[PDB]
Amino acid sequence: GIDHTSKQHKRSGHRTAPKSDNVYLKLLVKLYTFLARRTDAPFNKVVLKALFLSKINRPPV
Amino acid sequence: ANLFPEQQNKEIKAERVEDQKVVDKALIAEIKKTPLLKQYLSASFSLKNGDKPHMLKF
Amino acid sequence: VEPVVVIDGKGHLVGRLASVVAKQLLNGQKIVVVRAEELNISGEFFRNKLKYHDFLRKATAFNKTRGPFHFRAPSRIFYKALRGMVSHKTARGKAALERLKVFEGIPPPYDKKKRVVVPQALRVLRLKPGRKYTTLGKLSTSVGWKYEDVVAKLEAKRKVSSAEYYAKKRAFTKKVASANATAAESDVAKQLAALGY
Amino acid sequence: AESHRLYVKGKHLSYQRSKRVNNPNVSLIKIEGVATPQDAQFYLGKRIAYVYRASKEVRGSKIRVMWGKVTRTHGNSGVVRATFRNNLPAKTFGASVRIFLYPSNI
Amino acid sequence: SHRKYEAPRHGHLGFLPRKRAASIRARVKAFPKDDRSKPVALTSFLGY
Amino acid sequence: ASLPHPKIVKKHTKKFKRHHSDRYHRVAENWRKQKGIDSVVRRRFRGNISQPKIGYGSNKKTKFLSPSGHKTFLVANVKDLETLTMHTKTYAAEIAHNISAKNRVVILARAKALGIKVTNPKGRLAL
Amino acid sequence: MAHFKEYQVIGRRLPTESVPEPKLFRMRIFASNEVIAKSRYWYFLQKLHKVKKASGEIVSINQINEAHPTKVKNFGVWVRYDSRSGTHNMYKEIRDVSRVAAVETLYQDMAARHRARFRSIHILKVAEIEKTADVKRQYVKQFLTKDLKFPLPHRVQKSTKTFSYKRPSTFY
Amino acid sequence: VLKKNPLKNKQVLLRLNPYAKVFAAEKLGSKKAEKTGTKPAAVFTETLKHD
Amino acid sequence: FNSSIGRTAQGKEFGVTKARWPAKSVKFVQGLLQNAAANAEAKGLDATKLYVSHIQVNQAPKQRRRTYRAHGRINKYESSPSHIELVVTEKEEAVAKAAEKKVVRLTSRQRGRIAAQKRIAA
RNA sequence: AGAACUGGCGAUGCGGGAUGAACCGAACGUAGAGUUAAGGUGCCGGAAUACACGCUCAUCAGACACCACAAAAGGUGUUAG
RNA sequence: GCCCUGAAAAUGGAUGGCGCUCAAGCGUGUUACCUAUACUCUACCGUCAGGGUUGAUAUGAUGCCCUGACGAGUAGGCAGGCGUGGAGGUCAGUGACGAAGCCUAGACCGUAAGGUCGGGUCGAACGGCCUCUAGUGCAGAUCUUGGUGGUAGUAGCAAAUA
RNA sequence: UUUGCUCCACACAAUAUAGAUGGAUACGAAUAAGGCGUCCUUGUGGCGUCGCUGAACCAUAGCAGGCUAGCAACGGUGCACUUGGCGGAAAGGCCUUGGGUGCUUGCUGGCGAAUUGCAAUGUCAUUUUGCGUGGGGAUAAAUCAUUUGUAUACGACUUAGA
Repeated sequence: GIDHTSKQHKRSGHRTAPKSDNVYLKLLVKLYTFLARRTDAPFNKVVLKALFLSKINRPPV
Repeated sequence: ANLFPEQQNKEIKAERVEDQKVVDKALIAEIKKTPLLKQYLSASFSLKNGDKPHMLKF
Repeated sequence: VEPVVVIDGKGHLVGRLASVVAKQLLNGQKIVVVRAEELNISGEFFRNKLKYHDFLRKATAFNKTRGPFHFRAPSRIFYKALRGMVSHKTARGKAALERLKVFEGIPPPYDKKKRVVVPQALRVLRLKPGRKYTTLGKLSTSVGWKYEDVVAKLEAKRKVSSAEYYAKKRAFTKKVASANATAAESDVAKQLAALGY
Repeated sequence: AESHRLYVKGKHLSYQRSKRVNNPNVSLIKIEGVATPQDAQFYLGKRIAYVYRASKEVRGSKIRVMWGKVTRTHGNSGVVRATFRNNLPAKTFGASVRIFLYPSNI
Repeated sequence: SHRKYEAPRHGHLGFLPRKRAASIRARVKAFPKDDRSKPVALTSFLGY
Repeated sequence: ASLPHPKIVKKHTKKFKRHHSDRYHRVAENWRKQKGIDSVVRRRFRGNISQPKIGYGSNKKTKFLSPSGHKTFLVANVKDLETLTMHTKTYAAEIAHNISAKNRVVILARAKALGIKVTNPKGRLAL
Repeated sequence: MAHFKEYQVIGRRLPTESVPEPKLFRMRIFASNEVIAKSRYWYFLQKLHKVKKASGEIVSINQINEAHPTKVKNFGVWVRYDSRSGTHNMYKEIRDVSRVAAVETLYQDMAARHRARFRSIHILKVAEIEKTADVKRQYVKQFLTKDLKFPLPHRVQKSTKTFSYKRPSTFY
Repeated sequence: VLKKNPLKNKQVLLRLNPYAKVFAAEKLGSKKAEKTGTKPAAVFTETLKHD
Repeated sequence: FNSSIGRTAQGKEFGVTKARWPAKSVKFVQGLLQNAAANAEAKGLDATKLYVSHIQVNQAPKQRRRTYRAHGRINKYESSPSHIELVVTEKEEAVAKAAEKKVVRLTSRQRGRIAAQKRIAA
């Protein structure tokens, strides 16, 4: 018996990978998961997280 | 497992037997010092109707 | 510690007894109650009579037959007051009740053999010296039992046949007691004396 | 000479239970003579064995066995909880069982 | 709702059940109280 | 030849039959959760068929492992069989039910000279 | 309750700017431990002066052992018990071996003869009545005669076993 | 992988608070006290023994 | 199949109370037996040791027919037929034994006792 | 019948309240060992026919919350005051 | 205070029952003892979360691994899976030396939907994986159609003289 | 019906166990009273003693108990006979006389035991029955059908029939 303060098993809410099956785009990701986990640079973390965004979050710059 | 049960054809080692007496005699000479100890030993054990091993003493 | 615990009934108090006798059955111990008409009950006579009369009017409406049978025989009374104290509807309960045997007086088998007593149930080890108790045989007779006399007659016979046995045993105990008196003071008797005997 | 009991007469009472839920995983035995939790302690561990007779003969006997072991005191009247390789039958509530004196501490 | 007009029940209950008696010879449930003082006389008989 | 497998436990062995799969012959023994509003089995009462919870999942270490610490793999023909030329200790070749009495014997012959454990080495072995 | 302990707890409100060193109040409380003692302290205190745990403090809380823990004495008592009806004052006498046990016998006598829980019971005047004749109740005036003596009819030897073979005597 | 607590494992009990090596030999937790037995005021006793 | 059927004394030798005398049921059975006894002869068997071993009669396709019940409703009038079949067997004697020898698997301390026992006696 | 706050029930099993949607305890993956809650420990039934102070006799005893209702008024019954 | 009285209702009847009277009652204090899916430790599952980790002449970085927490749930939402008909691809898949189907208190896998095997029966097609697709999964619907019971060898086959 | 049926002593197979594993070891009555011994002037007596549990008494040492030699006592004692008696509350048991026969751990000897290998109930009770031994004993009925009417729905009941 535990009085949960928070809603149990929150699925985080953020993306863990691109919902696409774009083989090449999935390569960049495997390339960046690495960079964002070894280089330590804040840059890769943002770029990596940025590949998982849908076409409505990757506006045409 | 092919004879089962066709007696012994394997009993004892004459050695083990002699080694008994080699010691038996030694203790036997020790038992005839304490009265009834030979009888107490040639006697088996058993619990009686109204024998309590916890409130007992050995 | 014996295969059958023949239990004397005189003095005992129904409930109290009924309970221990009931636990001894549901433990495997076989039991046989004797002199169930010398069995006592708490409260005065008139109360235990009304209580039987308030149970005597409890029968099935549409058929007084399939109704709660009201046994008047002291053995069956004490028994009905022991049934409710066992899960008699299950096989285990049906089984424990086949280890029990409640007799009026003391029949032929359970008379040549020693009967014991249960202190935790006995009247003169409970009832505060002064409170009015009740004898079963007395009540039963006043509610349908028709063999009050027959027993008083038989036990009277057995009590004299038994009193004669004990008189022989009275002198036979004193007999061996007198041989044990002179056997003492001897070198083998004083050997055990120090060995706690 | 006439007696050869190297164990004690225990009676399998009922399984550990409540008012309406018995847990067969544990039994309750009323050992002969024992009546206190202090003097009950001397029976703990003592491998228990319920001996019964079967009709069909197995490896060589018509009398199979159920092994157990006292696990702890229980209550205030010298009763003890026992467990077996295979829990007891239930058809054995009021069945004389055997409490050996091993593993012996004395 | 009550009976409306209380009336004696039909039949005697202590005469039940109204089943066909076991044997044609009515058993004699009880015999006269024994009188140990009189001659050893008989108590019943079998007529037709 | 089976790799050292931990003691295979099951937690629950008794199959999970639909509720009342006994009462009516129409209600197949195939499991089905009772959607009922009054369903005692769904409300989970004291003494009704234990429903299949996920907690009955088996140790990932021993999941799919048959009694002989071998995961069973269906085998069609010999070509298909040689997939276990390098896993004679982890898998067991299970000859399919549509394999002829003549072909089965060829597969077994190959599986014996390869050291594979065929689970059904008795399929259509009419003397 | 358990085996009481006549605790000694003194309190004294709290050192305020205007009234430093306030007149200490000593209460001769009864309980089975210390916290029950303190609670019971304010409890009675706040029933006399405008003082409660929030405004005061517990000076010292020493236990009080009996003077002659083996000297059988007579006791006088005055109790302010609130019965279901209302509340009454009374004087019972319990001749025992200590204040602590005589008050323990009292409380259970308060539960037996007048069904009053420790909570509806206030213990007033409680001291050892010196000479006899000062004993206002006959039930105590009883055991106070020239070299008394009495038997114990019908001894009830409690059995260890379930069965006996010797049907029970009650001689003493 | 296992929370082997101290209190009933002298080996871990020393893997933390190495002072349990010295505490051992020194005894400490049982070391006697000084009998600086003074005296309580006469007032204390007459107020503690009041009516 | 006896619910509401009448009672009769002739049903005592069997232990029941209900027993009817199905004249038709019998004529078709003793009539078919006639055929069984005859097959046994042309097969060359003992007309004496012969006894019925297996006789099984089961439902047949019900002959359909109708009946008119009040308010012009048509309730069926099925004719439940049979499919009798039996087997008259020659009665053989000696049930025989032909028991299994039973391979004994006794432990070493289970043999030991047998060895120590047949060591004091025979 | 209708509102307030909170908790529940609904939707929620489980141990106790014999029994019961709502009360006591307590919230559920599957197991094992320990310890308890609630409630209980004469027997049914696991657990003391344990300890201690007392009170009680009812020819209509009494028996533990929600809960299975009882009063105003009486008693030289008895106990204490 | 306890107790008595005040205390009357309909089937027999309920401190749960038996039974209990220095109680097994009423009041109280003391212990020990008992056992829930709760609490404690541990194992396993799953979910979630936090991380670790391309690594070389190997095979899945939607991988492996470490770490902590948590698990009730109708209406309901979503996710991951199982199954059925048919479609593209694939296993140069299975098969008259027996496919499919059906039977099997015979075996194995999976929590499960289900899958798998042996035996029986049988006679002409069929399955796994990757995708596509839908008239795709039944215990109800006084459901439809058909079929079969208990009822039951029962009601009853009794007007019109035979 | 070919010798079927039954009782005893066994012999071996089947059979199960609500559960042997030293001994259920007999006054009565009372309990604010009793038991026991004993004494006389026999009582509701005197005197002594006892209890506070059976934690007693009995049994009990021997290959689950073997083979021999005695010593001392003539006791104890098991089985099977035998004499007389008692018990009908379910007597089916208790008591007794005398032979017999085996043992006797009351005392002293001498041999044996192992390898069941460091435990595995480690198998020794009594229940029922069957099939084969040979040893005694005994040679029926019921039901249907017929019949009757004191009976009756049917069964049942009541009669009758070599």
